[PDB]
Amino acid sequence: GAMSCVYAFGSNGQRQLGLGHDEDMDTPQRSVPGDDGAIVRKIACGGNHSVMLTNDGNLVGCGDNRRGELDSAQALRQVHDWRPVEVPAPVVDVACGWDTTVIVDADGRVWQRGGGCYEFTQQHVPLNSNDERIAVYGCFQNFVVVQGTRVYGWGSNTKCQLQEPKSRSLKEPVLVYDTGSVAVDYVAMGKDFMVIVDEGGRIVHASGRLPTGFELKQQQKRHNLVVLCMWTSIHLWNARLNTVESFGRGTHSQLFPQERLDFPIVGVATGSEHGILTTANCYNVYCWGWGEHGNCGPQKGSQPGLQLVGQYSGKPRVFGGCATTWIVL
Repeated sequence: GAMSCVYAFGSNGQRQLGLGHDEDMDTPQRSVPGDDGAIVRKIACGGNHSVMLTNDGNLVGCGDNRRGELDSAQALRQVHDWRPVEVPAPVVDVACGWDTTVIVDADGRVWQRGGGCYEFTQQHVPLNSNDERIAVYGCFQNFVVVQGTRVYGWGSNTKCQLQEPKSRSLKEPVLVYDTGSVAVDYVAMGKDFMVIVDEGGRIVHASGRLPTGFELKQQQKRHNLVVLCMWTSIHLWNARLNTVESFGRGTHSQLFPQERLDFPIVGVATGSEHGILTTANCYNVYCWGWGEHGNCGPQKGSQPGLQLVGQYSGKPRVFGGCATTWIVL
């Protein structure tokens, strides 16, 4: 047994917190998927909907359904509580856009629903390894599928983030970057930018519309970095200096407090426009950035600094979303 203990707070206009009600929360609220809960592997957050992947490959979701984010029904404008999302095969990875949801099954296939599509339509990405590791990432209007060394993606190419030539929209996924005798760890994505990070902890490739201050040239010499991106900012977890280097036009305190920290950082996570910090003491969880919907805590004035939102006995897994915050024990 041993189910996951999920806490959720922040934007709740479409009941995307899975609490049943539509009230914006400033304090962590216990979110339980159906009866007797479930074991959570990862939480993918959309614009106004939430998706939760279990260890057995099943999906559960709640939130806006006016664009076909969750259920296959034009009449169903909103999913009230945690309801099972139909999948063609056991899901091993999940991601979400503004009004879309993509998955990766055990067979390796990529399926996408939302944005007008109420059925999981298969996305054809070019590959020939089939049995390495197919991970998927997404943000706003862009998705990225990563397998070993290859990195593919589709969606909006307005700020020239998907391909070298400028464009408008790409439906069929293309190769955005290729290594190189080194596997790609993850891909930190922004609203209109992208950062590719390898397993060595180095920055290998970036995309169009990079935030001010962030220069690709002087950052590719760095070793052992954890890259996290919001919509208009890039954040670097510096374990040696015990801080978070922030770059970008941060009007709503998106910039991590330059003031020296107190406790060692054991986790950093970002949402659409807010950051979530986890330090070790007991484990404390902090939040900074654009927290109007209470996604940063009781203080919804979006003031700079770090405010405590919870203290836990064990190390929590943290997921960020569009003005939402997820804490999993």
